Amino acid sequence: ALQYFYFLRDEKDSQGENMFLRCVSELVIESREFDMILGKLENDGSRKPGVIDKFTSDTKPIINKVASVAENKGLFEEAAKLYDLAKNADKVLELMNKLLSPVVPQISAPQSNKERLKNMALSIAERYRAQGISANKFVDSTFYLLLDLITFFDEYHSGHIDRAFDIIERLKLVPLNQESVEERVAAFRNFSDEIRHNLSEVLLATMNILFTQFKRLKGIEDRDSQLRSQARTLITFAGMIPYRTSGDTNARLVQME
Amino acid sequence: QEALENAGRLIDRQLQEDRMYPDLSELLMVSSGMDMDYPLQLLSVPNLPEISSIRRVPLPPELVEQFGHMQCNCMMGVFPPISRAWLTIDSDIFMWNYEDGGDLAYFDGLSETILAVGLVKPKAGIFQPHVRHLLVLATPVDIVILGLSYANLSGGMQLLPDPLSLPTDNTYLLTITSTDNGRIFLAGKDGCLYEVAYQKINHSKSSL
Amino acid sequence: QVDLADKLLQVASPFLEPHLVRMAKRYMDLLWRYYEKNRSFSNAARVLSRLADMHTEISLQQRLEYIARAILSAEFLHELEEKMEVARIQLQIQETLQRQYSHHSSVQDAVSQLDSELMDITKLYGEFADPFKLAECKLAIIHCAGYSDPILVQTLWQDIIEKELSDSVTLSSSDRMHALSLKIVLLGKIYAGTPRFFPLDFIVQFLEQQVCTLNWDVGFVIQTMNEIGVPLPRLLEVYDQLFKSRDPKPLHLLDCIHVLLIRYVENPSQVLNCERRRFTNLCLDAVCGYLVELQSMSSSVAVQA
Amino acid sequence: ENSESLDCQLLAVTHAGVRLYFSTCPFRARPNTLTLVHVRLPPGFSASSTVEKPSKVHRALYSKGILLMAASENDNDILWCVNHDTFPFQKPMMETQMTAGVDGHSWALSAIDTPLNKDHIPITDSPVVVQQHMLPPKKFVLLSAQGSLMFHKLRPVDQLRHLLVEIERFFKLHQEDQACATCLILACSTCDREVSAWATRAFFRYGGEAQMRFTTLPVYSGKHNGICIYFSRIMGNIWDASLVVESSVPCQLLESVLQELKGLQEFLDRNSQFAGGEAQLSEKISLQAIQQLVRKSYQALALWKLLCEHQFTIIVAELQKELQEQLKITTFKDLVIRDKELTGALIASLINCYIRDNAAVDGISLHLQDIC
Repeated sequence: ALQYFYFLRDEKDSQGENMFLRCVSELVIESREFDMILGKLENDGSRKPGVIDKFTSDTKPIINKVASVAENKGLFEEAAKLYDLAKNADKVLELMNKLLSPVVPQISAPQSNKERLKNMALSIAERYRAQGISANKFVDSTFYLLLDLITFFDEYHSGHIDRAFDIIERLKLVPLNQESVEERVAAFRNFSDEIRHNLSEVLLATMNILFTQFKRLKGIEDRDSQLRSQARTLITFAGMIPYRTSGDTNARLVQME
Repeated sequence: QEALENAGRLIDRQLQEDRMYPDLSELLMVSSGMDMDYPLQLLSVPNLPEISSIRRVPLPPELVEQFGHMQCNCMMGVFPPISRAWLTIDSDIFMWNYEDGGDLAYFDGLSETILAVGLVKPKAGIFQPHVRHLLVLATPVDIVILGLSYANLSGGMQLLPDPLSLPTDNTYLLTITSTDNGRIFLAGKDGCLYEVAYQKINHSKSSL
Repeated sequence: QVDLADKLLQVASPFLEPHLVRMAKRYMDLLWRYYEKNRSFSNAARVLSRLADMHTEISLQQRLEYIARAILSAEFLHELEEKMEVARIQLQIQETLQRQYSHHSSVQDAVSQLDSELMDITKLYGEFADPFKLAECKLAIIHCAGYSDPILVQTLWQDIIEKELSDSVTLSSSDRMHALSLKIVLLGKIYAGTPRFFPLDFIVQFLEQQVCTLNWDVGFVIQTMNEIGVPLPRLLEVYDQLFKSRDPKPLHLLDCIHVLLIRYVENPSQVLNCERRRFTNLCLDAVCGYLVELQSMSSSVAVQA
Repeated sequence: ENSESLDCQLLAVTHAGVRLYFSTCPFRARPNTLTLVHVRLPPGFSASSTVEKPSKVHRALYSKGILLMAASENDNDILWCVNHDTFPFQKPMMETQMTAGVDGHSWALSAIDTPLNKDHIPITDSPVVVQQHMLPPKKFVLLSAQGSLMFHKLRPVDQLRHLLVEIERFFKLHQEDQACATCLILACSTCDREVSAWATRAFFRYGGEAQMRFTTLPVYSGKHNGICIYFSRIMGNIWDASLVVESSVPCQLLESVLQELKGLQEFLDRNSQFAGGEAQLSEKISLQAIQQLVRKSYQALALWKLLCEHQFTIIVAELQKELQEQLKITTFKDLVIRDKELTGALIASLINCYIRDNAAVDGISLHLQDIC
């Protein structure tokens, strides 16, 4: 189609030129063949040109137009794709954080190790962050947190109980130490919207590993006390913010036995 | 005039002042009598107290249990670099983690009573120069040298015999010390001095 | 005593309600308990209000959190909102005190006073604003008071402008340009809704006159008002009046209005296009011509996004 | 150690608890006979004291003259510790000696941690004040038959903390400047009670009301010196050292410094109004300069935080040309008080090449725009 539309220019003069442009614009829109038409993947190395780009020019404005439309429809992925071409790096990560952020909170049994929003998350970070990163520090920070939480997921289940605690603690979101659970309250409301949402699973992941790992052992140094205090601090934490949480303090079920 | 250069100059000057600070000991300082802020009472010096006791850790009973039977000889000490404590009862030796206490290591290698133990640095150039520290153990008959290290995976303690035995039957090695040359000097209950070289041989410094 | 208090919320007993009520004046826990206790919005709000107003030391942040909570539960409303407004002012004054270098840390007492309770407006004004020369705060305060007196209001404005001049050095014509716009816009947003503190008519020239002793780019003055929250339509009529009303040169006004019209047309799609480029501000009002033929009805107010 | 004192080779502790100091002089092959430089007596109170009697072998001296005395009375075992007050020691000598909790027999004493000594020369060897930040907290081991006891040295920050309600005592011994510096640290210090932070802030800002005043006199106020001292001490290790060799300092360290300076930067930024805005003006200028300096260090550290993320080494090797000699002998202070052009070129390469990832890259471009 592009090849044919291009002929329109053969009649040299304005009017026809715009007609050509409009036609291409119309083609991109509603065909939604963005990769083919517009371009694809940076790996640094800017865009890999789409068919139209080979022809060239007004391509940035079309992208914004398409991308905004994607936003109306809520066709996320397309928007992210479009913004990458737009080279609105900050925008990409932010949309991206949203996508990864939800789908994180939910119920478990997912996340194959090879393709989707998480995978998408990995692509962008590796990709942008090393290179002269134009994004806001804040934006990147939430991004990394979401990735850390995700790696925690990979290892949560598939065994590796011990590893999960270590990583969760690293997050520095949940009080492992003393009754500093409250400081975790003070720092909670402050939390960005994306994380504030995710905490529900962070808790209960902790009380799980904590439970399973601390399966009362058989028949020497066994410090059961820790990985016990952790549950306690966590529960005080959960106790303080249940209202600002979905409403599942069924941590209690896992908590006891 | 520029603030940046200005600030740098101020810090540098101050740094210089910090470095110049007076020498700690001078005879003139307490030639007449010493100024002392000395209370008999704990925490008597309220604001000033130099030291406080953060914690007390008892010897683990598990460790103590393997110290229960000791006819001949007891001794214990702390190894400064290791941050571990050692206990010697007769032939056996224990090393226990200061921080943990649950974690303890035991030497089964020694056949005989252990006269003395010591932590020493390795020589500049031997096969084990790499190891952080060496553990010298002297019994009536022999002196054994082992290597101490930390596993990077477990973070546990690794002890390996660096099969090096030195016959020192007559000596009754009372004391062991080392120069960080890696040279080890020890004394038996045989006068003042002797020195060991691993590269086994004993050579008396103070001439036989 | 047990700190079983949370359990207390659960207790259904008909005896409980009077218990809480009597005890209501570490009672704060009882009250945190009480507003929470009241499922009903009205009752809950009344308590938090009292909580905020209360004479035991509670931080303003909490005092406000109480109000934020109480407000959410929305004459009681009348008292609550006024409270929120006055409380906010103290927060602002408090914030400035930190930045101010005229202050001494030991005179912490002021902060304690600020966080400690709501204060009389006059007290806030006379004690704090004047002595610490917080002109902006003073202005905002008088907004809430709704003090109309133009001379006093204007006099206060003069001081703010004069103070601004002092700090400036010249290189930062642009820098000061921004800072000046920044300061004005912030205060402007708060007051702009009411005409008494923000006489748009009186203020615009005043600002231009002030800035005039500085490098200039057209639109610098008006842009701030637009950002302030003033509408394009409001700004236009007043400005036009300023234009025509003055017997004089006003080259500046012409330029700025020129910038304003250009700013406006691009912003809404409604106005957009060709009859415009020619326009280089005069009484060659593009809109004026438009009004004659079609009608005066511009449309709804257009505001900067 | 000769580092501690060139002259004094050995210290002997008697059963009485008397401390004898001997000087010596070595040569490449010959020792010199030791001479008795000085003697110290036990505080019964003073000299005739039998407080230390008897003193056991267990007793030992900790590098920088800290004395742990194990005394076995003929009624029971007592432990004492003497620490020189380094602070007043910035000329006169004084030792703070106090009784310790341990009551059991004391088998052996040891230092868990390196010694706090600041320099490897007799000059500034003892300044604890300078290396309070850097040096790891001193911890001491007391081994008894029954258990191990751990003692912790008290830093000047802690002393100030005790004094928070009266800080004249700190002021008297330590001096005003040092008090200000510690006061600043407490204010910034994290996990502290609001009361402590506020009080320290108050002292820093206003001093003691109608008592000690905080001020430039026709020199600079204690505040300036205190802040500067703080800044100098934190940076002291790194300041002279060469930045690049790979980076001289590890990532963890970079993050640590960046975080710390960040706290200071925010602190000063927040209370800048008080400090800035003729003795008074001179104070203003000096403080302005310091604050700019803190921010500048923040920026340099920030860039390094960036570089740590990845593929820095490869670019460095390829990039370095004739200018390279100058680059390699660049100290941290050189970055602190910047050498702008080289960094700009390097940063441009970081962005142009793939190395910077995502958000980082955006940040440099922002940086080049802002200060480049």
